[PDB]
Amino acid sequence: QIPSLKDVFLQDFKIGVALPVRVFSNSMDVELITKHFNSMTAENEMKPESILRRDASGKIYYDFTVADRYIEFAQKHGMVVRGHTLVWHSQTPEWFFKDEKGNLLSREAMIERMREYIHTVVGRYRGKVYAWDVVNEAVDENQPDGLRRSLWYQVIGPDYIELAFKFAHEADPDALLFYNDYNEFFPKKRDIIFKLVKEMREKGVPIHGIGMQQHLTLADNVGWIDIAIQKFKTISGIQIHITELDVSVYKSRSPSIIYQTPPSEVLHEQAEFYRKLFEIYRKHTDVITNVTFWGLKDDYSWLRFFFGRRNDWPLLFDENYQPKPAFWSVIESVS
Ligand SMILES: CC(C)S[C@@H]1O[C@H](CO)[C@H](O)[C@H](O)[C@H]1O
Repeated sequence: QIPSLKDVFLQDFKIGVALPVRVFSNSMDVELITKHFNSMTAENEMKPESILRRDASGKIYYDFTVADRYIEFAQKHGMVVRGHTLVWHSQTPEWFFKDEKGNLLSREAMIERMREYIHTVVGRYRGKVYAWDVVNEAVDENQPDGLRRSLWYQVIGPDYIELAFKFAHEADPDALLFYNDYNEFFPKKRDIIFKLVKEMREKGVPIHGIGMQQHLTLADNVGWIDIAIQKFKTISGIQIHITELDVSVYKSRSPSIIYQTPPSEVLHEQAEFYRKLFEIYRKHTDVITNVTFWGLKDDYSWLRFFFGRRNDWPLLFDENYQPKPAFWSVIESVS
């Protein structure tokens, strides 16, 4: 009786959701997923720490038993999959950068290890995962060259980013390859992301897309997001995915006032925020091809623990699978 998000936006972009693997054996989760979403991301199950293993010898092997379940589900229900993520400073074990004795690998050895990782993961899902977050969160505006000093930078160096895109494009030449980041609409970080992606495109690096995470709060200025998308879309042939959208009911990451249940006026403010947001996304439908929400429903949200244990209601569906005020205001950005 209520309308399907994917159908309402069928002319505009894919509507996606980030999922932990347990949802596939919960009939009520499966009902909400298949009604509303034609795209899915693994919330954690395709990150390097979720696939990388060592045996007793210290030899590296890959466990795809959980990741394969996402492709199986997607094929059964006619959904596309965003692969998240190949190269990241986070959720990657420290031993991946080291030999049997805990010394840093040589640049040559780590380039080889990166190549094998990307060829194995992207190669296994060739033709089945239409888009990859190849590199995640490489930008740090506090550094002279604007690049985070992770183990990737320390062990390989600043070309680790373009090498990751090269290897992913070799493993699946048909995949759309994304650079993904957060605070992507803050002016200093936005300008560094623009410059990184534009320069890589100009020297023929196979990057096809910017992933804008859109981890937002009610304090955020949607005007800044409009401006960021205007800047990014001036890069010839780039498309944009909104990769991890959520809207915290809080106005910072450490609120002094925490809600047990959300005030009506706070759900209404969130509904108006999501309305303005989807107006800006539709305005940029020429460049935006996928909008993915970081969680199926409010009680599954990472925002209930990652910044401290608290209730938050950041999504379009509540704890009882029911549409929120924001659901209706998002639908009405079209209807
Ligand atoms: C899907 C999430 C884990 S991405 C998330 O972005 C955040 C920004 O608020 C953090 O800085 C973390 O680096 C990252 O885990």
